[PDB]
Amino acid sequence: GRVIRNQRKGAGSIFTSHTRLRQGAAKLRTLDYAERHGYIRGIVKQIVHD
Amino acid sequence: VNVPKTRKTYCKGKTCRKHTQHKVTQYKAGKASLFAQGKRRYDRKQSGFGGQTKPVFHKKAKTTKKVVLRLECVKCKTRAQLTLKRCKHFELGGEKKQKGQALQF
Amino acid sequence: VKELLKYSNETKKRNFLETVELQVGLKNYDPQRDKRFSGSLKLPNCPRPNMSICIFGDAFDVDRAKSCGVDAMSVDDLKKLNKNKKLIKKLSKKYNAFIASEVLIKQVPRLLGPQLSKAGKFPTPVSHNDDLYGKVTDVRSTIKFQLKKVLCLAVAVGNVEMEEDVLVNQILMSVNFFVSLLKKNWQNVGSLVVKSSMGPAFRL
Amino acid sequence: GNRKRPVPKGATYGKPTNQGVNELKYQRSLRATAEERVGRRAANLRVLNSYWVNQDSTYKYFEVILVDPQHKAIRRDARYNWICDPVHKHREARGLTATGKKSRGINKGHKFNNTKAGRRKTWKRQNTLSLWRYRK
Amino acid sequence: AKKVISSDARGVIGVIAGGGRVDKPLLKAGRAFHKYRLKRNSWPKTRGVAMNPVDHPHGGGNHQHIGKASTISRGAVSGQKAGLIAARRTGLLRGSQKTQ
RNA sequence: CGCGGGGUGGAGCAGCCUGGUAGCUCGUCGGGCUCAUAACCCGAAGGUCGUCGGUUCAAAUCCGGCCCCCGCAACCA
RNA sequence: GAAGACAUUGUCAGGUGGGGAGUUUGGCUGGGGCGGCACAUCUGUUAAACGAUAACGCAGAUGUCCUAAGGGGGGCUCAUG
RNA sequence: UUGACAUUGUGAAGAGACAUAGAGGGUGUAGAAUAAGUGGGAGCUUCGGCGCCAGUGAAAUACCACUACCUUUAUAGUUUC
Repeated sequence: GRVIRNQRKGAGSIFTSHTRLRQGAAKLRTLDYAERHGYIRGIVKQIVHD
Repeated sequence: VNVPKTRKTYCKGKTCRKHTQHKVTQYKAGKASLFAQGKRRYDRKQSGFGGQTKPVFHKKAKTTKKVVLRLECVKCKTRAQLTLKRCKHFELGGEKKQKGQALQF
Repeated sequence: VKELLKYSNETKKRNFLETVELQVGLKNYDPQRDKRFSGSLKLPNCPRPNMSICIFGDAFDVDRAKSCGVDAMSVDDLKKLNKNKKLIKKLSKKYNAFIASEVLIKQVPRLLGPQLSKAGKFPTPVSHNDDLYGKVTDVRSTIKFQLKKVLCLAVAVGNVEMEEDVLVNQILMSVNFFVSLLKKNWQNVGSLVVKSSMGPAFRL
Repeated sequence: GNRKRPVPKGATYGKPTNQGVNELKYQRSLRATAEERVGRRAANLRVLNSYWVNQDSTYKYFEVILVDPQHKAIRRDARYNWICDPVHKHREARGLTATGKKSRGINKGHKFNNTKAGRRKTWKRQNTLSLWRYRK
Repeated sequence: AKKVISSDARGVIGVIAGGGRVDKPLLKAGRAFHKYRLKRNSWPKTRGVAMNPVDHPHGGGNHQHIGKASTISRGAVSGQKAGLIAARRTGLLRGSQKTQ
């Protein structure tokens, strides 16, 4: 026989992420001393569109 | 097919070798198990990749088998091998052929 | 082995406080089946008695009617078939012959319930009466498989010895390993307990 | 473990007897295979042998030992002067070691008639037609 | 679904902005073009029935027939898994689905 | 064939473990009830409980053989 | 920190397993296929009065039954009118 | 994918389970009587509880071992979860 659509995507060549216009990972921060004892203030400056 | 459960005939049993009495029965298949040379011989070539090494048989065209009689002599312990000819229904007890019966009920 | 201390050897002829004869019972243990072809029959050969005073319903004529008075109990004949049809059941183990196999069709109306008829279960109808009478008054009980698998009889009374009660359960034990097929189990001689009526039971 | 055959998706192409993937024993032990891998890192030294020390369930541990065929202390001495010879160039890569002559079957016996002087050498030898100028 | 975790994991108060996005028809595939032109390559999309036998276990034939059930077994080959694997029921739903 | 289940009025099923009495419906005849028909309830005709042997104070039932049908399974002339 | 000295990995056995591997998928024959069995066999005929002798020729038929429908002895005569 | 063996060591608690020790309770007619129930028995006991040779049923009963089929019925010696 041949190969199907999902068996082909296992390599991930064109089936991958088109990431470029992304300003990074929208993660958080590492939970430390301040984040589990009181707090800390973060100031938002710009809110663009991903 | 009806036959006797006993029959007199020639039995070359050394001390005998004349007409005696044998209590007739039937030959059973037995048991194959292991120890057979072909058993180890077969599962030698059979062990591993390749699947089936020797042929089978799916060409069964026969419907009947030859019934063998296993009658042992009540004098010298020796059993006898007597076969007949392919049948369907079989027996050896009673219900022999009676003189004159009808088709009642 | 069995000839040592107990089972049905010597330690029972002392714990008896009764005036009557207290007979023992042979109760063995071995796993069998529920078929009639996988069951063992035959009667045991005992050289010693059981010390019993039971009454038999004997009846012989000809050359077996004079010896049927020294080995037997009561003098009965063949013409006696009109009397055995009313109410008498004082018969535990009887004895007939081949001289009375033709009028044995008149002993089933009042004597087929408790089995006082010569059929094919207990060896009773035979023309021999001088050798088998050391097994009637010298008691020779039967070995027949009941609902399951067991044979209950009597060895003897606890008023004999250990020289006589040692050659009774050693020769009867030869039919308890011989007539045994393979439709049964292991240990044809295991947990063997025996009691009389008064004195307790001792295992083996 | 074993030596799974490098087949794409499990594609071998042949007789069923010639289609093994998991049940590939590989005629060499891990003791012999370990010596040859270190014979590639320290390929400048003449490897000797090794021995099984520890184990767990996934890894087999072996202790390796070699010598310096350039160091004067080893180049001399009539005890191990044979190691400094060209014929002793990476004895393990072939199987001239103790464990290599066990996996190859280099032994004396009626149990080693197919490997007396060489596995395939004996094969070639027996199958060759020795024809004299005067055919006997 | 509901899953019990540890009272240590963080989380930002409130809901995210952008409710009602995919809640509007894209109308033309010219914009569906630009959609995956940013995400990843998986579009366009071809039908298994319209394909050949070699291409897909649902392809091959003359009509729009399947041949076998689109229901796959949870323990099947990675070459036979292309449909409704391990479905607890199919067809048109006669309920507000959800959970228990 | 290695194993297991079922077979009961013309139809289709109980009862089996823990043996003594054949329960039910549809098909049929007849009755009761209403002013009468329909529906309903009930009596009876209707089952060698497929075949052989046996145990038992007594076997459709419990054990062993055989027939008819189905399922799992084994499959080296 | 989370699980946990379980899962995990190695090694065997039951299974699932056209995803994929390898291979096969009668003959005779008024083309082939479909239908059949003139393939293992027997009766009469074909068959030309030794023997020999084909057709998808004809009329037919078997793959079993029977401790007796068998073997021996003794007696007897049947269908039909 | 499921079981198994090694990796895989330590402690606790419970549930099943084979061996023991032990106990209990189970058809209609019927005989002043609850009965799967085999054998012996005419006394065990200070009372008499029953007996009993006998007897209705289809089988019997105080003095008690056993065949004992069984009971979501006990030890805490094995084994498993």
